[PDB]
Amino acid sequence: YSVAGAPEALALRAGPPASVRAALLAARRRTLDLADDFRAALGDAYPGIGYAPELNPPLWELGHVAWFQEWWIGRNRQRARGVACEPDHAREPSLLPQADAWYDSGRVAHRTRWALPLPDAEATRDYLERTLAQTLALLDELPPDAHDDALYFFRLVALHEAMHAEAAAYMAEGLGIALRELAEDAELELPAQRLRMGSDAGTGFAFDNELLSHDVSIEPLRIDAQAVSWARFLPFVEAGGYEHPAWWSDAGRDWLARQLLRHPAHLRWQQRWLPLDPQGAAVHLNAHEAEAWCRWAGRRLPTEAEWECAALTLPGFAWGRVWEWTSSPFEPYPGFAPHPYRDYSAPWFGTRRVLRGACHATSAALAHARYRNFFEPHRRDIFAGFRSCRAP
Ligand SMILES: [Fe+3]
Repeated sequence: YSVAGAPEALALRAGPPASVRAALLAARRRTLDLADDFRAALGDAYPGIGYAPELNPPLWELGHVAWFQEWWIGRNRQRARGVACEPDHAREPSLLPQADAWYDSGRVAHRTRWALPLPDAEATRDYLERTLAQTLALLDELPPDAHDDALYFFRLVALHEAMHAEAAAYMAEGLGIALRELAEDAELELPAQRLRMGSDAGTGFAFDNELLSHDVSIEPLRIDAQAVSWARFLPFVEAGGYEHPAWWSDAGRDWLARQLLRHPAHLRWQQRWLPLDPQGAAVHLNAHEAEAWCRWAGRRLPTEAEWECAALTLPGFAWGRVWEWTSSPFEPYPGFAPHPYRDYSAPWFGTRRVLRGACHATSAALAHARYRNFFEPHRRDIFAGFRSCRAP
């Protein structure tokens, strides 16, 4: 197997305190640059945006990033236990008396996030600064040979902040807000093989949904070297694909029948409102649109196992442009146990479909071939496309 991601991704999961320190600083630089893009569009108006289920207010997101970090580092009396931390132990107070009432994504009702008496953008930035200074001071106590358990929460809060940065990017694109921050097609042979799927014990940090690592059989197939381009996608649309319900699943038909425009999201072709680049990865497609293109092409989505296997074994397999829908429902691997952030994976099994890879807005520190992204199969706001495969 190849390495599962860029050096930053390996360093954050497996590196020493100095690596996790550099990752926390890089995550915060990215968070504040995105906060600045939002400030340019919304001028620190709270809430700053209308309500939708796929959104949160930008100043709520910033306070939530600080709250999460503080919850799992400075207030956490069992950091050294890593995944054996008792999630509901008695914690020190927050810097902010109402932090738990405002920012705990497990406690605060979604619509309520538009109607909280939050601190202003300046005070929210002050809370971020104070919490990070506390986190880094505690990290600087760890020795260079610190165990995975000792580093566990520092790695977890860096990855969480990466996730919220990407969310800022896809929410910005949804709100039409501008931020500062394909090659030739080919088909690859994936031979019959055994994949050790997921994250092995002592490879460093693993998300709970990556465990247990377990051997799976991979059937021989032929797989796209890169995500499906607009050039490869649009011939399905021009062949009447969004008016032939027979290409679609039952869930897809129900989705399709409920659509005003019988063509992709953000395509008027133009996009966003600039002209459409056929060489760009098809993006803002849901699972139903990806599967219907597959049936039309006589191809299919990979399973996440086929995807992971290809990503780790085939040097011509190029990813990281768009998240890629798999055929795999988000379900536990054998031996799954929720980690101390209990609600990260476990509540979302069944109702979510797995996407693999990463998109242009994913942090280099998060983007990883074992990482399981999970969204309801209708979602289009995410930077999602797909690749296709078929029998050998
Ligand atoms: Fe969060």
